[PDB]
This record gives sequence, structure tokens and C-alpha cells, in this order.
Amino acid sequence: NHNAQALNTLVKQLSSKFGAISSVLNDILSRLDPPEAEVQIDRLITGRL
Amino acid sequence: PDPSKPSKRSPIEDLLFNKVTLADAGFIKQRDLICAQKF
Amino acid sequence: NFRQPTESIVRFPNVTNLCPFHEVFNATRFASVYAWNRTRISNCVADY
Amino acid sequence: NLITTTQSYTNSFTRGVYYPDKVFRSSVLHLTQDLFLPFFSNVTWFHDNPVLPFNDGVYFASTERGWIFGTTLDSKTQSLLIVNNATNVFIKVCEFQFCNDPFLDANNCTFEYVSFKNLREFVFKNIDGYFKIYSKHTPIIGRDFPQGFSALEPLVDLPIGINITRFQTLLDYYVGYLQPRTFLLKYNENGTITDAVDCALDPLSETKCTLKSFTVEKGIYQTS
Amino acid sequence: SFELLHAPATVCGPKKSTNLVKNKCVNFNFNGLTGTGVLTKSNKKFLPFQQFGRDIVDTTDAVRDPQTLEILDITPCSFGGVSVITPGTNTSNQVAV
Repeated sequence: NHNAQALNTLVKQLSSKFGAISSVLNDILSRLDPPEAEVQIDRLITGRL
Repeated sequence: PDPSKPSKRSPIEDLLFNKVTLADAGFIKQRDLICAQKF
Repeated sequence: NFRQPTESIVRFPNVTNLCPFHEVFNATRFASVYAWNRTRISNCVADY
Repeated sequence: NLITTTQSYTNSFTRGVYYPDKVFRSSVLHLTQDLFLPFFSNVTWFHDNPVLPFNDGVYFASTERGWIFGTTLDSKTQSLLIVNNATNVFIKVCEFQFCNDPFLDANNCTFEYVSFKNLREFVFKNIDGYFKIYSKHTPIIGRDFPQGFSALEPLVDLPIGINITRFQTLLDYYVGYLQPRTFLLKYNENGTITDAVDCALDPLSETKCTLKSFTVEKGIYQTS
Repeated sequence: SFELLHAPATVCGPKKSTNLVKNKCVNFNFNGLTGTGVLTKSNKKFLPFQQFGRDIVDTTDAVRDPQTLEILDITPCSFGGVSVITPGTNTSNQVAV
């Protein structure tokens, strides 16, 4: 159990914005301009590390 | 060991393997069978 | 790590409601500029 | 002239649960957070019709014409007229030149559409221009919200824009307002909600919402 | 006379298809959901109004033909790890994978 909970709570912190337009990198990489879709990526990249 | 079974496990190790449920995924090809992180 | 065959890109639409274009053309009479006339569309596969 | 009286109070047992989304789901237990009719509640069983203060969402059963809406009143601004009409269950939206009594049984137009026992249920929530409408029609056996569980299945979604803050029927008449709660739903091997729990009715239906399960075991549980 | 007010471009226009594939990595756009996976058959009963699908963790797992009404079954494209088995570079330079 302890081991299954630990994973399922890692493949679920993927659908979390951490203060970002959306949690789909595709979206943010369209509804936004190249020099702004960087700041809103490092919000995701940082909370996933 | 019971020489009948194809596992050759004692009458009591067979009750210990049917009472402990599982959650692995070393399957060679795999609504979802526990293993839902693979993806 | 391995993989990738993603080759094609299935698209989704295949049966839909068309614009009312043409309904703004082959009609018999037209407005006399002193009646410019107006007809604004919205919400329908507009087919240019 | 007015048919009858106008007020009272009854209980909304386990009644008023709609399918909150079109995402199919199976043998699962989801914890939502929509706007539903708190379980074991108070239904103002009316039975005339003043301008009901329709507010953030409104239930409305009726077991045995259509309805109306509008922040203001007669032709002057927005409204509606879901008018079950046999042959076709018509609809419409506009100023509205009806009457103080459009007894049964006009300007800018900006939308149109058509197309013994009876447990007519219905909810009329309004979110993001998409005035929603769910429903479910079973037979019956009694007279009071026949105690039971059946979830309403989305029916329309008129993409209108009318700001509604009042309403009325146009000739059962129950009428429970809706609240922002949180529920735990049970979806069966076909994706039909076959049960539910309100995470703030009792102390035990909040332990069941932390353990995400409809069957708790002996013990002391930290719940809040 | 066109115009782009606050709400959307609803009227909008016709988009094309590509026909379904089934049994082959293919990227996709059924309705407006995206992703990359093998679109096999199915066995679900998406109630007469529920399009997509989702598992005990929230991941599209099925869609219905947006224009032939059939339940699909997204299954992810293969991936894993590559391990090289060496007998030692002092011995040989032959490997297995």
C-alpha cells in the first residue's frame, strides 16, 4: 500500500498549475507568445522537480 | 513441498500467496490494472 | 530510453451544420441602396 | 384567479443529484464540488406562484405548463419560456409580450429552439451564459418527494445570456434552492451514479469522505 | 462585415478530417482533446451523452467517434529503458541490449 499511494500521488501532482495559465504545456505553448511562455513554463518545471 | 502443484509450494505457502494481494507491473505488455503510472 | 511511430494526425470533424451563405446570393430581388439592407450571421460553419 | 394557497415546508431526503460532467467514469468514487441541494433539507412546497426569488441555482420537481424567468418582468428585457408543448417541447428568448397570467393547460430576438404517475424532476442552474437544464422522469407511488435515489441526466444547455433572478410556473410545485457543497459519488460498471454522500451532514458522512469509501472499519479517525 | 467581440468566433468555419486509423501510434485531435496513442476498439458504454473518459487518476482512456459514434480506447505508445550488457572492454567490444 505505502508504495502504491506514493506513486499515484506523483501521477496526480501533474494536473496542478502551481500558479500557471494551465497544466497542459501544449495550451500554454499556443495561448501565449514565445517570450512569455517561458516564465509560465518554469512555474511548472520547478514544482515538478 | 506438494509435488502435485505446478509451483511446488507447501500447502501453507499456497494460502500465504492467495491471501497477500498485489500491486506490481513487471508484465511484458501490461478502467485500469493498478499499474496506471507507467503512462 | 526508447520511443515514436507517431506519423499521421487524425483530425475529428466529419459531419457538420453549414453557413447560410448562398442564401445571401442567388436570391431574386436586392436592396435599392436607399435601403442598404443588413443581415448579420453567427454560430455556423461559415464556408468561404 | 389564483387556483390556491402559497407556502409550507417539507424534507429533501437523498434527492436532487445531477451528472456534473460528460467525462464517463466506471467502478470509481469521485469527490466533486458543484452546487447541489444539501441532503435532508427544506422544500417550500408551494401550491399559486409569486415571483419566486430564484437564486444561485434552483431545483423544482412537480409530480402528478412550462415556466418563465427574468431579472425584471414583462417585455422590457431578457427572459425565457420553456413551454412543454406536446407535439414539440418549444422554447424561446426575447423581451416577452406575455400576460400577468399567460394562463394555459415582444422585441429584440436573440435565441430560439424547439424539439396518474410521473416524478418530473428538474434543476435550472445558470453558469457562464450556458443556462443549464437537467431532468429525470420516473413514475411514483406516494405524494412527498417519494424517498429515493436517481440522478438527473443533463438535457439542454441553451447558450443564451439572460441574467435571471426571478421566475414562476404558468399552469407538486416543490422548489428547493441549491448550495455550494461537496459530495462523493459512486459510478457503476456503466458510468451511472448509483449512490452519494454529503461531506457535512453528520460526523460519519465526513469520515467516509476522507477514507473515500462507503464502508468504514472500527477505529478513531482524524477528520477535520 | 466580420467582427470579433468579447465572446468567441462561434460562426467559425469547416475543418477537415483524416479518417480513423486504429492499431498504430497516431497523434490526434478528436473533438478538441489532443495527445498521442494507439486508438484501438473498445468495450465501454459511454452513456448517451458522455463523450470522453478518464481513469482512477484522470487520463483520457477513451473517446467516441465524433462523427460515427463509436467508443475508441487510447493506449499509450511504447517506452522503457535501454540497458547495455558488456563483457568488459579489456575482453571484447561486443555488446547486447
